[PDB]
Amino acid sequence: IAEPTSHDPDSGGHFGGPSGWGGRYVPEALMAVIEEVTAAYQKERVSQDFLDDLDRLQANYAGRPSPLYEATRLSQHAGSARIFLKREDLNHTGSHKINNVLGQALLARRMGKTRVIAETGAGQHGVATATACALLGLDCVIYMGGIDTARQALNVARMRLLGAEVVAVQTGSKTLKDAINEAFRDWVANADNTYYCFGTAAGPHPFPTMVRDFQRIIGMEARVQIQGQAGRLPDAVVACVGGGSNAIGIFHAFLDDPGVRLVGFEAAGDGVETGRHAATFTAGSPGAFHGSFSYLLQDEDGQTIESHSISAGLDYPGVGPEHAWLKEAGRVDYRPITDSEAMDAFGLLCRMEGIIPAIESAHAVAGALKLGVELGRGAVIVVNLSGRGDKDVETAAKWFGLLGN
Amino acid sequence: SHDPDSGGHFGGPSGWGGRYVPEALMAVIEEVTAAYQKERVSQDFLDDLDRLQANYAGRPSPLYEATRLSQHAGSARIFLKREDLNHTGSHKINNVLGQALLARRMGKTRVIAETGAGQHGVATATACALLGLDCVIYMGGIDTARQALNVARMRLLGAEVVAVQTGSKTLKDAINEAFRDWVANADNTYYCFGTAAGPHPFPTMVRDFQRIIGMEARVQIQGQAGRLPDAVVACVGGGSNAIGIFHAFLDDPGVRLVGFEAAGDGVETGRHAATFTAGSPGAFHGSFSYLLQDEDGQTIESHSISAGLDYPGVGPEHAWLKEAGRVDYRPITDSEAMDAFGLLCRMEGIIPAIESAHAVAGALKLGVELGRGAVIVVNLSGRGDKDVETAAKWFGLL
Amino acid sequence: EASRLGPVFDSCRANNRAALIGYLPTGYPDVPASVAAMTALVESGCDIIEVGVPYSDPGMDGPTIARATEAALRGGVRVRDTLAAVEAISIAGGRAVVMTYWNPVLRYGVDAFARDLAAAGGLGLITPDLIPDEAQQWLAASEEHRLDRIFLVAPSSTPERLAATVEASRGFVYAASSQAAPELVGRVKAVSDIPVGVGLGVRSRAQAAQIAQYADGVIVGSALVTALTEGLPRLRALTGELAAGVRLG
Amino acid sequence: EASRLGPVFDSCRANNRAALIGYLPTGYPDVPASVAAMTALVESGCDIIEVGVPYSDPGMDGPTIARATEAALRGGVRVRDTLAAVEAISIAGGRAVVMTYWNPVLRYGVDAFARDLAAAGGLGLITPDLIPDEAQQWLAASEEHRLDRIFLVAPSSTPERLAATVEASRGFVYAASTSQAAPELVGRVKAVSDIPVGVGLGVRSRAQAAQIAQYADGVIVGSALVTALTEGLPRLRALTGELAAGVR
Ligand SMILES: [K+]
Ligand SMILES: [K+]
Repeated sequence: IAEPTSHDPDSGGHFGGPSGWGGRYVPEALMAVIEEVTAAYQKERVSQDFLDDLDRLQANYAGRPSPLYEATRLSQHAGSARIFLKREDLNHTGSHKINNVLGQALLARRMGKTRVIAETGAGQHGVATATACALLGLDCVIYMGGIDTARQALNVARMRLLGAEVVAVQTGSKTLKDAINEAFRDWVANADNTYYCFGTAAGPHPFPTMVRDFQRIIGMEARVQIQGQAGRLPDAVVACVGGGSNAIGIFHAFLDDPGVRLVGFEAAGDGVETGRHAATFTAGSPGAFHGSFSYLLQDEDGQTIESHSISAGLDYPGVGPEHAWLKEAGRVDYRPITDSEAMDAFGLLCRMEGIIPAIESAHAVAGALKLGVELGRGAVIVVNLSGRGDKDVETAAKWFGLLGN
Repeated sequence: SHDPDSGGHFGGPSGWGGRYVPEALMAVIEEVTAAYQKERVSQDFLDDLDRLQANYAGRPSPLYEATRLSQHAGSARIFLKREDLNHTGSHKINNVLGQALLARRMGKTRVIAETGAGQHGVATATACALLGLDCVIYMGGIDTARQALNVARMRLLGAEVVAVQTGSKTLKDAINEAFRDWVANADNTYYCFGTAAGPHPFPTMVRDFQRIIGMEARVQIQGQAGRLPDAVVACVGGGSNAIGIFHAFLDDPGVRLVGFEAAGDGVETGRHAATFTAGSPGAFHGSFSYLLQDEDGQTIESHSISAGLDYPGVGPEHAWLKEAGRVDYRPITDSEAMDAFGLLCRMEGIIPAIESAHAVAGALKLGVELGRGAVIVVNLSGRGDKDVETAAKWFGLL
Repeated sequence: EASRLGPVFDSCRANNRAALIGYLPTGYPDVPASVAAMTALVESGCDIIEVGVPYSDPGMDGPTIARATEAALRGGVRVRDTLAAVEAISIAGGRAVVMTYWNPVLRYGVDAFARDLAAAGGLGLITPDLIPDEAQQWLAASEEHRLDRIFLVAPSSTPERLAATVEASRGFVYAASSQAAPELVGRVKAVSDIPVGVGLGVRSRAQAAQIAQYADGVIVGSALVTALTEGLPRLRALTGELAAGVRLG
Repeated sequence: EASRLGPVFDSCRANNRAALIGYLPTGYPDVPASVAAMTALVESGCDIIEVGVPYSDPGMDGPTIARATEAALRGGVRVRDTLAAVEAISIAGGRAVVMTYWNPVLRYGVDAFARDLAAAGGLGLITPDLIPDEAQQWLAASEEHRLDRIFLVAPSSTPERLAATVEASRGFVYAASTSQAAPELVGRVKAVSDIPVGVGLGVRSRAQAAQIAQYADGVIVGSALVTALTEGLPRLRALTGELAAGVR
């Protein structure tokens, strides 16, 4: 069923007032295609037939519901709190990103679009988009920086096995920003037949709201499950925060539960005092970036500061505007977790529970262990385990000296 | 009814299975057998296992109608049983959760296991970390040298990994070492065997832990399609995934059952792993079953682009089911497997294990045979993340 | 009350010509050399100068301008160097507006930057990633400090949005892009008498003249950057040719 | 009634010594050299020779014997070469049993292998991976062709299984070990049967053989003979002479 709209933004995309967070900080050149997608999605998000299509794919293709696992062997490291892992690591493709691309790829076909484009950093969103496009028979083009294509030979081959074209952007700094630039320019030129699959809960309206809608399911499932297994609502629900899609998906269902604390864990890299981090809420300030007014890491002139993290998925200088709203409103707390804290949690989770998490998700695990110590014995903490760690085995093996030289 | 006798034999006087093992192994084998007989009917044990299957491993796996393959399977309806979505990415988690729980019930503090390219090693190490058991994986030195990341996965999970440099330094020699380790360390060690072969009780126990696949699939296909399938198919290495999906359908007489095995460059070339199509009856690793063996009974080298279908033996319950006429076993080449791999990627966005791609290729052929509207359930035993480099080379994408 | 740039276009239309509108980014190839280039534009016949604020994540900038803005940033260019460039252009007898993405303005303070631009002699702001829907602070600052506000319209712009964008503009409206450009200008003229500048990857006298038949202003940027990279004399020659092109008779 | 190797253990216990039982694998370092070495064991004072059938997958064997069986298989040894070896030993006046894993026997045919082992003069079969539980066909062939059947026991064997294994054996019981585990294992066989017992325990020297002849009816030696043959056939003879003198 179509879910309620109490936490939704206004028709301009603003959260918390007609000139607050979110909005559309974009060129007029993009507005025809942004208005077309917005109207398409206003129609489809209340259509029972669309929700049935999406539910059918979630169930049979992607394997939802994902389970909730009480990780009893972590307890001793979390102040004897109880850590429940929402297992998005078991989704098809190994993360929550499948929820998003299924929704958008279905919406692309409803709009009569034959072609989908997207961009990617390390490759994860690229692979997910390509996966959904293969399923629905859409032409798929992924833009990726030349420094990333050369360093991700196997993810490029995944995308190509899936039938997508990978365009290596060799201009400028040859990175994610140059790929984003090309995807937006492609979208404008080919708006007639082309849909842009935005990767996280950010960008211009309607993307923060749409992406969150397609991730709501995590939190909805988790609220039923935790009451099933613990016998009550949790004392806390937590998640890692890049752009913010996995976090907002798990948080949403708990928003009107005033006893449930909500905590997002962001990448502190080498440490927030070092200037090599991606701690947007902790060290950043309000500004317009990538189409929304939210928080970002910026210098005194408003240029974007380069961010650093051991994980690719959290290495983003911004954050989704719904999170900015939830911070200003006092509803969610955002806290920093270092590379080291994250890798310790990664390793702890492999040894203790036999689960290799994504390094991104390991930030949430590490923060959950700390939150456990604060709240003490018997506290119930739901952690979004946003992805599996197969892609990260080489990085983690080097960290722990398992490869040598 | 489908179980063997107390000695482990299927089909009475044919004598499929049994225990072709040294006397030195028999104390520990009888100890596992008695412990299994006791726990298989204990509600506490089946409950613990069910709880882990659901909350930890992600069961039930879904059944997915791959409608974009239909035009490539003569318009039959191919339904994929998605064991690729399980924790660790294959059916093997099913076996290791059961055996690991058994080990802990037995009071064993140490588990050993063999592995080929690493799949059963990673699964075994996963289960042991979960349950707090010490884990040592045995892996042939030719394999450890070209699987550094899987070795690292096992180490990350808290397992030790021993490169076996004896014999031909691969899967069968790792198994040979694991059996020696078990004899020496029997007081405290449990051997988690990785397929539905070996001496009794492993073929029966492994199958019983893989039965859940077929039990789910039978229910799911009735729910979605309205009827039992026309055929259920699966790839066959040692035979654990196929026996798991086949078992619930054994007494449905209109359901065809087909196992697909690895033909490499082709059976006629000698470069294959096609145990039923080209092997013959023999005793191997404790089981009387089919075997790839020379005319003196020496084990021969098997070849396949798939590492998981290398095992030169096959489970004795499958040999029984072949003799009885209940299941057919058919060869699939490297070429057919890889064409089906690529096709599943482009059509459904599912990157299959190359093992599982043998079954998909077999399903496409069977679809053309049975015709429009036929319903074929295919066990998609694993995901193909591990095979991306192999597949990319095959298709000239590197 | 008239716009700040209105007299330049009245003066242009009375001499049967379009205004030449030249863009260069502050700090390319360094801060002083960019100021010398902007001053040279004034001397070579540019009616309005678009002083570009280099930004780290431009969406609209084509590859020539994007390479130059990246270099200017590698050189350590500051937003206050743009205010200094505006002072120099006003001192040279020029007319200057600033072209900028919105975040640097938000960071500076919108009211603060409007005041400091006006004090530097600037006549307006071009806002390629600010649409009227998000422009409430800017309209108040624009009115308070008497600055023209040039929003962009595009070939894809709906009638509803083209009307709102033209209504929210003062000075000129930037029609950014074969027959798409004169048709877009025609759609602006149907609802408003406001001057229209056209950007069309202009690199020659002939292209300037084609655009001057239907538009009040010819906007040039990429080609000026490409010329400056060669050297200051190439920039003077190009600007002279472009100035002859905007003149019909 | 009486076993084939019975008269050999009778003759030894009457002469106040244990039988010396020497293993070599057929085909190491080649087929003719291995027969020359097995013949040299008869000449040097081995009472019973164990002719090993090389197998691609030997579970029970230590590293010396395994490398030798691997080398033998690389050189093309065939199961028939073992039967030819048994023939040559018998003609030279020696006493031969075959030691083999079961699959080569299955491939040959159990009945046919026993028929052809008996026709070569072979006296019995040691079966490291056949237990009495799977030995129905073998029991029948054993009785038909008058061959002894040497099953193995181990320290770990239960009282039930040890009794069944001894009851199913003829000639001798191989007490395979792998310090006081060997003598205890032998003691347990003795308490329920008068069948001779052979003990293998990585014997290298005169002193070590004598140590085992104190409690065991037969001293089994494999690894050391293979190490010795690798150095040379002269070294094998001298070592076998040391071991023959130790069992007295
Ligand atoms: K961030
Ligand atoms: K599931």
